[PDB]
Amino acid sequence: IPATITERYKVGRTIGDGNFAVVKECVERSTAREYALKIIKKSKCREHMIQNEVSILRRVKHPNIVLLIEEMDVPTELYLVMELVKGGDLFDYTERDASGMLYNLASAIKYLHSLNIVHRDIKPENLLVYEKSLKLGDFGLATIVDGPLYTVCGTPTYVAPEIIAETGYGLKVDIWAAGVITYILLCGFPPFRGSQEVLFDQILMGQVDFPSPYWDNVSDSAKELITMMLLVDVDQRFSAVQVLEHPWVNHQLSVAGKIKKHF
Ligand SMILES: CCN1C(=O)c2ccccc2N(C)c2nc(Nc3ccc(N4CCN(C)CC4)cc3OC)ncc21
Repeated sequence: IPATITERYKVGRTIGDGNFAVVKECVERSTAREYALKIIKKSKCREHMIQNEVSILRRVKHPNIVLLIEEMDVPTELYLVMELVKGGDLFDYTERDASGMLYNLASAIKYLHSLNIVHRDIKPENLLVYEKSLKLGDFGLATIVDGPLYTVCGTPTYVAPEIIAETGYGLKVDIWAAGVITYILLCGFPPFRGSQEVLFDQILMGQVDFPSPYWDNVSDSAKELITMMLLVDVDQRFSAVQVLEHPWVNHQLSVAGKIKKHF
């Protein structure tokens, strides 16, 4: 850790240990304010999968997206001081609670889409909870849409069918991932479960089903919203605006004791 960081910040324990970065909690010495420190290891050769994610982060300012406070660039790694969300991810209850979560998620997705940004890795692990409100994070896979995209990326559970097809995709792959998440929030398991290729062939059909007994006491409005969010026809599929105008975003759920089993 370089002296430039420690002069102003006090790095602490590790709260995020992915394969692509390290996150730690830290305190600004001047103001005794908590923040998060993202440490991104650079390639041993002296670069654009890091710079791009930073270029994205300098443009995003929304109450439902983890905020970039400041950045320090160093030869071996790049240090990002970001806002700290102390609640944990989506894993860490009612249709009323879940509907507010999609509202936060769709407000972020709507904001990003106005800047032609596609997140391409929206999943529960990348959604953080303030004590509830959600905040979207990890813009490593985000990119600006200037044309159809053909790169297959993201965790296969939340990947849209047109990504699997490799025919071209765009801004509406984030609505699909949000639909899968909302589906999970209501019953605790994913719409397409598979049995590696079986999952891909299942998603490509796009048969969203609400089985019994889990989906019996969930409103038809949520079913209608989820079905419109998970439409294989991209043109028909809902936009972030269409999701936010839906009445379900504007009854206890037996969901936890099954999220721990499936994930
Ligand atoms: C650099 C900014 N940032 C992201 O960009 C970010 C984006 C996506 C995912 C994780 C991120 N990291 C790690 C972030 N994680 C958090 N918060 C957070 C999270 C988890 C925990 N625990 C750790 C201990 N185990 C046992 C329970 C959970 C504790 C946390 O805060 C105290 N606030 C901001 C993040």
